[PDB]
Amino acid sequence: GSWECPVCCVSNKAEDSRCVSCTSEKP
Amino acid sequence: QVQFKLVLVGDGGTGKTTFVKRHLTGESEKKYVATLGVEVHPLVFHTNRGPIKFNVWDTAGQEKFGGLRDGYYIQAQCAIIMFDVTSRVTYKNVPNWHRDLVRVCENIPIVLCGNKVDIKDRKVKAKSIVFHRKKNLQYYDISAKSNYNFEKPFLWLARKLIGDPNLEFVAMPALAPPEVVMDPALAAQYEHDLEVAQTTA
Ligand SMILES: Nc1nc2c(ncn2[C@@H]2O[C@H](COP(=O)(O)OP(=O)(O)O)[C@@H](O)[C@H]2O)c(=O)[nH]1
Ligand SMILES: [Mg+2]
Ligand SMILES: [Zn+2]
Repeated sequence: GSWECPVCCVSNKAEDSRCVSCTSEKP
Repeated sequence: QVQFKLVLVGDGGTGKTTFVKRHLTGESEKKYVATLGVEVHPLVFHTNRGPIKFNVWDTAGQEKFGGLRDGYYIQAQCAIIMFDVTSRVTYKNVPNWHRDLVRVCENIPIVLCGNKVDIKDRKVKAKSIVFHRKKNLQYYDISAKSNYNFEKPFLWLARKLIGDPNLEFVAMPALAPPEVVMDPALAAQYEHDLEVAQTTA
C-alpha cells in the first residue's frame, strides 16, 4: 500500500493521505 | 530500486550546495520541494551489488537563520554533516547539527566531512577533529571544488546501509571538472595526519 511521493521521493504508508515530509498529496 | 533519503546539513557557507552539485546527473534531475524550500538531488552510484541512489536533500540557505523544520529531517535514512576547515566556528556548531538530526532521525548512519581542504591556510586540523570518534561517526577530509574524496562519504554510507563491508563502486559518477587544483602533496600529508590522529585517542 506504500506510495512514493512524486514531489520529494519519500516513501509513505497507505494510511497517510499526504506526505509526512513535504505534505504533498498521495496520487 | 535501492534509494535512500540523505539529509545534508551544516552551517551556511560550508559548501553543501557546491558539494552536492558536483554530481552532474543529480544536478540535472534535481527536484524542487517548494513547501520546504528544498532541492532533492538523486545521486546514482554503480556498485558491484547494482545501482544505489542517494536522494540528497539540499537547503536553500535557511540554515543561516536557525534550525531546520522537522519535515526536512523526516524519514531521512542517512546523513552528512559538513563544516568548513577554514572556519573553526562551523566545526564548533557540528554538535548542534548532530543533536537536531538525531532528535528526529536517531541512529541513522552519519558521515562528518570537513570541506575546503584545497585551501593552504587550514584552521581546523586533523588533531582537532574529534566529534566523530565520540558518536560512532566516520570522518573524511573533502574538497567540493576539486572533487577530492567526493565519493568517500557515499561509499561508507552504502556499506553501512546495505550491510556489506565489501561493497565497491564500479566507476565514479560523471562529475563537474575540478575548479581548483587539489595538491597531491597536500592530500598525502592530510591523509597521514588523519590516520595518526585516529590512533591518538
Ligand atoms: N576553496 C573552496 N571553496 C568552496 C568549496 N566548496 C564551497 N566553497 C565556497 O563556499 C562558498 C559557499 O558555498 P555553498 O555551496 O553555498 O555553501 P552552503 O551554504 O553550505 O551550501 C562559495 O563561495 C563556494 O565557492 C571548496 O571545496 N573549496
Ligand atoms: Mg546551500
Ligand atoms: Zn514528499
